[PDB]
Amino acid sequence: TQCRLKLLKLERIKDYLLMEEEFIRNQEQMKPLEEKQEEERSKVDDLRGTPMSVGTLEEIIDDNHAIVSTSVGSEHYVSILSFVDKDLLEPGCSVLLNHKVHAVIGVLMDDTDPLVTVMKVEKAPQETYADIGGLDNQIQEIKESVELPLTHPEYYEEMGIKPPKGVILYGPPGTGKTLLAKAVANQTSATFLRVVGSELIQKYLGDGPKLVRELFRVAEEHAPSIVFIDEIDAIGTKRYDSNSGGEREIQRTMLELLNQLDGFDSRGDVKVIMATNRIETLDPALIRPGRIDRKIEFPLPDEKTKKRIFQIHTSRMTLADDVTLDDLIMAKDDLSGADIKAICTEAGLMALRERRMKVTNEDFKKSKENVLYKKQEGTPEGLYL
Amino acid sequence: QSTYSRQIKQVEDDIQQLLKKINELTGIKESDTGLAPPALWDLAADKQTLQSEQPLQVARCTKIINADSEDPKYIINVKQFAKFVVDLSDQVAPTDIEEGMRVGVDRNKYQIHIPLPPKIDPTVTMMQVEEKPDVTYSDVGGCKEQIEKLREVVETPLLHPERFVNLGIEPPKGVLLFGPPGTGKTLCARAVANRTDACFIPVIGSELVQKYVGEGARMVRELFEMARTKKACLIFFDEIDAIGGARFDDGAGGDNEVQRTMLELINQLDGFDPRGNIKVLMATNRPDTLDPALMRPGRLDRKIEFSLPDLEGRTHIFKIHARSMSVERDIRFELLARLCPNSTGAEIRSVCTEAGMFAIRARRKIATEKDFLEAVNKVIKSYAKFSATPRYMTYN
Amino acid sequence: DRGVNTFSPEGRLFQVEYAIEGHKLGSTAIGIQTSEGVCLAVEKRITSPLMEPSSIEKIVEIDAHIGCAMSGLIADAKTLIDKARVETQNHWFTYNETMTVESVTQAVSNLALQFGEEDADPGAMSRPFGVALLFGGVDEKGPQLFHMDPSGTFVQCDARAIGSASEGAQSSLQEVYHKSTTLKEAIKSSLIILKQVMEEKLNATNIELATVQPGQNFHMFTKEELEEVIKDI
Amino acid sequence: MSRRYDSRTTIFSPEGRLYQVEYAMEAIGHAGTCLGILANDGVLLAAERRNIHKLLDEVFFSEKIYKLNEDMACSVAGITSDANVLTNELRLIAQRYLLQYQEPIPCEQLVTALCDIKQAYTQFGGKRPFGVSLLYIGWDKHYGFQLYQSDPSGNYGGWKATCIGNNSAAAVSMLKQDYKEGEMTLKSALALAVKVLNKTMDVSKLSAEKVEIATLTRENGKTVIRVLKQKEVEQLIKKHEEEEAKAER
Amino acid sequence: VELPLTHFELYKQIGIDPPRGVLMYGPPGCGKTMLAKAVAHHTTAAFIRVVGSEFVQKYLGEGPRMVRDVFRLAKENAPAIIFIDEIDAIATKRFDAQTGADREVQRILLELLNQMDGF
Amino acid sequence: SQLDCNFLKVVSSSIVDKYIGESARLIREMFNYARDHQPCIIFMDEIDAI
Repeated sequence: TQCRLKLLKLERIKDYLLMEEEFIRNQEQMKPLEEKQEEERSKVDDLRGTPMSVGTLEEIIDDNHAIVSTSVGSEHYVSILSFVDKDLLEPGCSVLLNHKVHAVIGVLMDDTDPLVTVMKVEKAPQETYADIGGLDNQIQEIKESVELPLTHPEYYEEMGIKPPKGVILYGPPGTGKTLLAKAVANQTSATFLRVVGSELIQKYLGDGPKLVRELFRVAEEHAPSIVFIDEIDAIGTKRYDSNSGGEREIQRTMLELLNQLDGFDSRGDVKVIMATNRIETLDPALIRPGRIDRKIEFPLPDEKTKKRIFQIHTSRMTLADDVTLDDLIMAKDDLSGADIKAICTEAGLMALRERRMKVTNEDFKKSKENVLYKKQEGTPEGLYL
Repeated sequence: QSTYSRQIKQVEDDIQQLLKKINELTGIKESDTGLAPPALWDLAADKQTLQSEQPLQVARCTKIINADSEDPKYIINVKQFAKFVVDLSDQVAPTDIEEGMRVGVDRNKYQIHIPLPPKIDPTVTMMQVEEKPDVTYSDVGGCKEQIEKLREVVETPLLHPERFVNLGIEPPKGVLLFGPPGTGKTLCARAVANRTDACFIPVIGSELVQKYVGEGARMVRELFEMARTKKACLIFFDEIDAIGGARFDDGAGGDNEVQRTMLELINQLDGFDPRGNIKVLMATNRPDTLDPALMRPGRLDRKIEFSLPDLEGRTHIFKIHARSMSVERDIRFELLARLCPNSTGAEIRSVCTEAGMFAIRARRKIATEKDFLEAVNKVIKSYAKFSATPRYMTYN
Repeated sequence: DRGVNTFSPEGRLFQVEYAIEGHKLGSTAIGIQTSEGVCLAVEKRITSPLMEPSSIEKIVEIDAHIGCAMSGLIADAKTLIDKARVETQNHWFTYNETMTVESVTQAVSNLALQFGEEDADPGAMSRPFGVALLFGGVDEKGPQLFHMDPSGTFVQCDARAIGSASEGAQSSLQEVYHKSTTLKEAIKSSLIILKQVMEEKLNATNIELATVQPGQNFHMFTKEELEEVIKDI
Repeated sequence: MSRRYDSRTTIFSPEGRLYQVEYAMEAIGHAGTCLGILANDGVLLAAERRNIHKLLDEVFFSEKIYKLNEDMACSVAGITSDANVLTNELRLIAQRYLLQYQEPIPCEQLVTALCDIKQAYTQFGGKRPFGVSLLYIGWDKHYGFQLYQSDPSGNYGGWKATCIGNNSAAAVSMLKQDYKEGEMTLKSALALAVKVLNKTMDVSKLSAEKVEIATLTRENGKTVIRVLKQKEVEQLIKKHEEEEAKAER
Repeated sequence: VELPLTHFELYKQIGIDPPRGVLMYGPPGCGKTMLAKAVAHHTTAAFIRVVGSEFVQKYLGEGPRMVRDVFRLAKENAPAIIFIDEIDAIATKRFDAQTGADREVQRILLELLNQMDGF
Repeated sequence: SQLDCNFLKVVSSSIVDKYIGESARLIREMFNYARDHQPCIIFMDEIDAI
């Protein structure tokens, strides 16, 4: 609190000085730039010809040509002349063409995919590491399997042969499978692409094998990388029609995965991380190793583990030092992560009704008896069963 | 940690905001990307603007029609999707303008300036073929009989068609690959491709079937034609249960999609002209789950056996996997191989690798015999169980 | 349901081919025929040190002179043994001679394939059995070991092993054993393959061994006599 | 074909339980409600008939509550159709046990025996389990006054006040709230019975035509089972007006 | 059908919570369309067969626009009735819309609904 | 055969188009054409898909 504060105040102030110093450089201070670069720009823009019509640079031919596809609608076989070199152009990028007669002027700009924008979500877990404790042994494993062959090459090189190519995170929700993928990805800072399994089965047919191959192929280009496939139970569970359920849809998606991961087309040291809450839906071929390598199983929380699982939920909320953990272990046990989330939410819910804007032991206790009953009730009790 | 997380959250927020302004503002600051060697090229570039032959428009020649009255007529499809008929190149050979060949034609005059390298006629077929690596026999377990037939059938007629003439048969049009999965079939397939110096083109059956059927038909035909241009090639169709599944068509299911794509492939197998020395290799679980209709046995030739490793058989794969790897061991390859039940090759291969991951856990950096012993017990249980559907009731 | 009349174009049932995979997850059984007896070895499957080997067995009596050790799916073995036990005792009153090891194996073999999706009765099934049984006993033709399998075929064998890997456990047994040999060497040969195919290793509460000599009754081994056979693995 | 359908009657479903058993409970919800209440010197059944019609002739005055025996009574909660078969099985069981026993039939004994038939169908025979939960009221010496509840699931329960049929969750609590363990006598209990029926119906307004009330009261040497005539129930409908005040107060 | 054409002043004056579209339903051949037409000859007012057949797709973004056109002409050309026989392909339950043609069918439905609130 | 007038024998496996509602509009154009050039009887063939 007070110990932190002097340094915090200083960091914000160091950053202020940094902002203010930029303004003086762009406006007044020049030495190599001068009036001279201003004129270089004018002279280059007029020769270059504004508007510049966008193209995409697929590949460069060394003889003073390039093969461009103009983005207007009809492609052109241009020359590489005027303010760029063959090597200065880079593949899969957006380039400037002279509008009057198309020769490729150059690459200032890069082209991002339309696909990647939607898929992508930023890397960082909202529950900090070493506070996703509780099955603490398990948390370590993912750091070893996906993160490590990319972070540290030393062990792998001495070990020899093929590295890992995935992990599968499975078992009851609430043991934090999403938080783990995000941690390793954060650390490496490998582009984290994220798609829910339900996107694999949508109304249009063959979208599933299509999305998954494009997603991977994009991961290889933007490599090293982490692909997260969140909650692949949907394949069978969902259908918009007869064609969208059933064997053709289920097979095509599974079949694509098999070729993509270790098969002919392969992948680099790009890892796929799969979250699944049921491996009942998943086959023995995607639970096969060497395209999954170590599988991580989370079991139901143990009596001692349950106290550590409860702490994580309590940390996101307000920090308890007045909750009796024994009462929770005594009342229910060998119930999911999801049950510990259920006790927490219900306490917050009763406090909300009063307009009490805290949770205390009292809110946890009052809600706790109804929640245990409620767990059993969630699955049918019928008339009187 | 509730009070501690807010402090940190605010401090980042402020520093992050300020950054937005600095980045935008600095930019590249009115510089030129080309630098000094392109200055001479600017002067050229201007001459070209005056010129009518620049810019060229890429197109493709769709069809050859003669009613010649100047110099040979060709109909090309422009990428604004207007058809135009153009004529023989200004100085280049007529033998460079062909059907399914790419050509550069003038934007302002529309006559063939220069022909270009061929193929861009399908959009989809170009997408369906993917990257090619090579892995060698060392890396793929076993020197067994099952391994040996793959080479003899694929490598020998394509490498030397001479041998196949001597016997008095043609080099296979078709070749069949069968064996249950998790045996390293794809791995073995990559390994023969390097030796033969026969290009392998990998293909996925899941791309072929699509919502409206017909795309997969044109794709398959175009795909055979491309391969036909290549000499001593293999079209390897991986993971197919479209061109690979059961023969049956429901008539309101995704089964329609399968049946069009299979049906063109039958036409291709025979060919418009035969396919002596061209191999298509197809992977199926076993030949009894493959069509009796797409399988018209004379053309397909040999069926190459691969089978699920035996207890002896897995003893053999495990020495290759271990030897390739860098490992320090005291315990032997046979013991651990007998330790495994009959299941798949894949569990037994993972042991060799898992012993290396236990070494990092153990706080070594290379494996030891105890890591090895630990790996068999966990691995046999893990991969085999906790998988597969819990129903085989009410399916077709 | 999905076809339970399912033939392949080769000319065998898919369902029978599926039946073996179940055996492979289950327990391990070794039967060896010796001139001087039949010894039967079976996995007890320890998993606590509280399970008592004398009180519970998986070497079970068909007759007071005949034993059967079971492998594969446990439920499935029990149904075959209860019909076989009565057939055997009824045989004893009538003939007044012990039942040949072959005679009992033939009866159980009828049950293995008779399945069909519909028209099922107790004599028929909805899916074929995935157990292989080693019926070992001493009769008047001498000590015999007959082997019955999931395909419902009976074969004479002087050594058969079936378990985690059926063919695997039989290949270890092919290397060691020789046809005509002493009781101790046959008992040794049964234990030795057993630990190597399994995940589990040899103990005296890990496995159960009982030996039938000719001129003896079926004896289930005492705590001490089970431990004596462990010294020679 | 028949091999390409599902209904998971004898076959277990992904649930671990059959569809047919769970569905039967839904049919029971939108059909007329039956409750049994305990009194100190008798037991009583009160039921809402399956007839929502405004005109009944009273051809059969058992259209919900049927008196099986001179020692027993039942109610129907569910479909009247599955009840018809069950009613005939009950007149035989109830009298058979009595021929032998010479003692008023135990409420528990009857239900467990019946529940066995309900479960027999769902498990085997390829028949669905009856869409009727039967509410048994009776008296035997070794438990005392009893009420037992029967399900299509083969579940039984020993109760002192319970209700099954429509809006059952509300109904059992409402019987608990007004009537604790051993609190209320037979006459005052008959009133309570109508009061819950007025509130809970498939279709509102409680009338003589819509209700049938049955008493088990032990008379001088015999246990007497009577279904009350429309006239008597009416005196209870005014009593039920008085009862609403009384619960609150 | 008849009352707002003949005398709208009466309609306005009562005060009501108006519905959007009005729905006629029964099994086919029950005379529902027949009758709406029958009244139209008796009233003496224009009729317009407005159906998915009238709507034309061949360029992307032409389909919803056509919906606006029909609505703007109807309001101009009072008294009139727009009658939709089958909204059986103007409105479908599936919109795949990864295809240009499929994407227009969804747009056509959206526009029908928004113009109809005003009408 | 007997009549010998203007005829539209309209195959309905070519009215159909990739876009939706272009095929409907098209059939309509044929009906208008038949009216101009009476007499006409319009034979609709293969209406198991139109």
